[PDB]
Amino acid sequence: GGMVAMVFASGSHVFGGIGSIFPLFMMVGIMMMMFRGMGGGQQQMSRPKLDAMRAQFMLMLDMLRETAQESADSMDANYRWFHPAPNTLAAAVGSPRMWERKPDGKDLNFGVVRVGVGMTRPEVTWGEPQNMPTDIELEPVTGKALQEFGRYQSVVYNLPKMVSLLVEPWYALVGEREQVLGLMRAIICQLAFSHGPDH
Amino acid sequence: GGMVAMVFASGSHVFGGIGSIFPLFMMVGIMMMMFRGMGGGQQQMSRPKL
Amino acid sequence: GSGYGLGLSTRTQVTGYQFLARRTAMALTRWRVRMEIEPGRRQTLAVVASVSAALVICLGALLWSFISPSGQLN
Amino acid sequence: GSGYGLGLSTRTQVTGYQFLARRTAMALTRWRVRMEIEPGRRQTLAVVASVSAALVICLGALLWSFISPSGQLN
Amino acid sequence: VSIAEAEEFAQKLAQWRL
Amino acid sequence: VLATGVLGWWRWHHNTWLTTIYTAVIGVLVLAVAMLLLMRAKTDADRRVADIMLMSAIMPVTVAAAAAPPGPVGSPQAVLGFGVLTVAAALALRFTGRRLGIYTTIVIIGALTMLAALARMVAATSAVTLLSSLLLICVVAYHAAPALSRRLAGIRLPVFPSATSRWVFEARPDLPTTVVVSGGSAPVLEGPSSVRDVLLQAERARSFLSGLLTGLGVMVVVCMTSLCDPHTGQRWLPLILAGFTSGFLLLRGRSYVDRWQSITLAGTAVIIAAAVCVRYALELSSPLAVSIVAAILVLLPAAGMAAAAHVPHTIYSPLFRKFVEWIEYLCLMPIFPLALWLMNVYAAIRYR
Amino acid sequence: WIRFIADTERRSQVIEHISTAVASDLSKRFARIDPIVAVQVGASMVATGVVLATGVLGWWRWHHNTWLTTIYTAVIGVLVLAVAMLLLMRAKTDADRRVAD
Amino acid sequence: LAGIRLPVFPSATSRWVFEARPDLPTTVVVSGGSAPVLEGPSSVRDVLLQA
Repeated sequence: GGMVAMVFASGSHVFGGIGSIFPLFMMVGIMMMMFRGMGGGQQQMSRPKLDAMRAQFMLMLDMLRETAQESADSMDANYRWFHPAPNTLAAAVGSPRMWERKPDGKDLNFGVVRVGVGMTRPEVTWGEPQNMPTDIELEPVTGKALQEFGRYQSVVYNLPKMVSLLVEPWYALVGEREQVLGLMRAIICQLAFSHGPDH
Repeated sequence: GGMVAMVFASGSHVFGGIGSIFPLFMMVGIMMMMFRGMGGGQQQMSRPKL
Repeated sequence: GSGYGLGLSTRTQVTGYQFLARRTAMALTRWRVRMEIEPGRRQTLAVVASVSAALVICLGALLWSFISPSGQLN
Repeated sequence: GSGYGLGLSTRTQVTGYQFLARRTAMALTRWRVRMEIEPGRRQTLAVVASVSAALVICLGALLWSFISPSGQLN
Repeated sequence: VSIAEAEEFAQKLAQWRL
Repeated sequence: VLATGVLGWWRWHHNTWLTTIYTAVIGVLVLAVAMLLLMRAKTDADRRVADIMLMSAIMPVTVAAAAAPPGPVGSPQAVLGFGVLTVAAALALRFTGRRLGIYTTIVIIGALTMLAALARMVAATSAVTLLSSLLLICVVAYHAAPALSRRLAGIRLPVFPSATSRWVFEARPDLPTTVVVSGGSAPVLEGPSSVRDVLLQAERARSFLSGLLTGLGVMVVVCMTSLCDPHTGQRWLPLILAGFTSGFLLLRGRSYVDRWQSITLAGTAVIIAAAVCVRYALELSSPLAVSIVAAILVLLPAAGMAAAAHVPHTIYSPLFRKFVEWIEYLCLMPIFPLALWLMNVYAAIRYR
Repeated sequence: WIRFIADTERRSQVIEHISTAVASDLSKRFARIDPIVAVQVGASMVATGVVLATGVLGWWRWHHNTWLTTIYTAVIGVLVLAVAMLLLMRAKTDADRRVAD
Repeated sequence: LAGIRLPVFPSATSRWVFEARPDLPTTVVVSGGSAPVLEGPSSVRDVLLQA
């Protein structure tokens, strides 16, 4: 400001009008340089490294996702192999899979009947993260990532659901006749295909 | 440099002695910020070392 | 629900959004997310450099306009 | 697989390749690789310095052309 | 399942014995 | 469409109101049929028919409005025409949710041409200036293409301070959704509503990008081929600009993995060269000019096939790979500085 | 016709983080560019080029029906034909034959 | 010109395998010295000619 005023007091009047664009741009550039914030040798935290740490964390998380999915496929095949859909049973009558169920203690599937499909908890067992930072210390990106991961990857969808005859004196079916009789017919043929008249 | 040069073409020649001390001292202030800008070091990694 | 509307925000949140924005932008054109190298940044920076250089030459023209004008006839 | 095509590359890889090349150039002429000293680079830099010194003199002459103009048929 | 499907399944099963 | 053609040809040679008045009814009739088909349509085959008719109605409505102004045809007619065309396409897209590609292409060429003609209407300016501005807008637009395509497809990126609370790992998972099929009336569940919708958004995103690139490709070829001229002084200045522009687009192609998206970028890069060659031979016709042009016009594409066949089976050391990459950045940098020179900006200020 | 139709029932699959999810699904529904297609693109462009060359050379003769037009066009024909012969003799699959044709 | 080729970098898309099944040795023949012999992998055997 001292230079411009001195030039103006000296009578040059050169910076009048558009010439003022030079002092104007200069003043702005000086302001940006002194407004950059803290950058040191110890205060190393900056976008170029935080992004890398963010990038490294996302990549590691996906390999854990792959491990879960690989385990989940194993459960789908196994449960279907033991409790198929009612419509597939008609062709299977000649197969050795019929009247396969046994009561001799080791067969845990005795007295269990397929009633439909739904949600179930996988065979995986998740360990809580050690040294968890407090809510104010949590980085926002990795927080929701780990948060959403636990909610969806903790259950497996579209699996065959079952009911056990060994657990209750009765099971009251409440709804319209068509639903009630429909399922019972499904229950009757499932029982009949998997268990013999001797049991 | 442009801001100073533009005044000479006008002929006011206000610089020299009294006037020049401002741009002269002002120039040092800009260099002094970039030095603070390059802060830190001593990690010691380099092409010839690798 | 949560997250909706014009609430407050912080500087760490501004970069967080840009990180997700680049990663998703990459997935649409390259169909993979490894991001060993992050080319979007460089290609963008190249444009910014281009724009800056044009303005620098332009001001150079303004500088000469005062140094040696056309009004000095006769 | 096998690294076919023109994929992007990291700066760490660039020096790696250039290092294996220098080591290989030495084997063909000196038939050994201990390389207590690496004359290959030392000898190369001297040429770069000579060309650089030549370009500086041309700038001097080009600069002289602006200080005291004159002409020759060209 | 409908009654027809059940009878169809039931008829197929009635063909077998121990 | 042919009907609108002869009616257009008449209006270009005769100043009578006939074409604008007579065309309006033609559009309304087709539009009505299209309206009836859309209400009555149910199958995918019907949709194909419905889409065709609806698209066919937009053409007459556009020229009808464009022919409305009196006197010699010019800037005013274009502004009205391209404007409603843009409006018609956008509206059809919003409610139809089909044929995203072709309509998006129309929207872009409509929007950009509308702004161009308006400038000529409101101010004399110059053609070279209107064209150069479009070139720069397109250059920045190519970088934004992947972002616009994210928002238009409705992709959202949630970020919040974890509801100002700690993580609830044991929360009850989301309830799965139920679906049916026309023939397969028996319902089955497929999964969470939040996740399944993302699948639809993705193909829409792919669809917008494909169109967005196509619209931009068209504009640059029209613009680049008009800026160059065989008589104007400093002939090589606007010509080299076409080179860097082509190089940039050609190398940029390796950034896209889709079959048609990558090809369209390359095709765009090649057609820009071919179109410039033809113009340089018709005007300033001479034996040497036609001899050289004919060679370039056959050798250039010939070199490409050679490169296309040999690069995929060879190995290259990192130092060369790093070199081809930097060619792109070096090509981008000169575009703006060169465009302003062609626009005479530096001389205008220097002669303030 | 009597036929056996297999069971399609299987577990559902979900990916929550949107970027990974977009990449996974988008990678199955479409085809990436490959060298086989690349060669066909090259062949198509060179064909388009020469037909453009003949077009302009054929226009010049209306104003100067000199020997240049015929002399110039003849050599192009020979070169292209010679290449196709080697391709026809070297071809192994219909893709190659399309290139040659 | 001699065909020396520097080893290719794995470009960080795979993990290191310490013991994959080793490369199969190659056999050679001569008319007079009719008995066939083996001497090593193709990848190594060529270096003796390239040098």
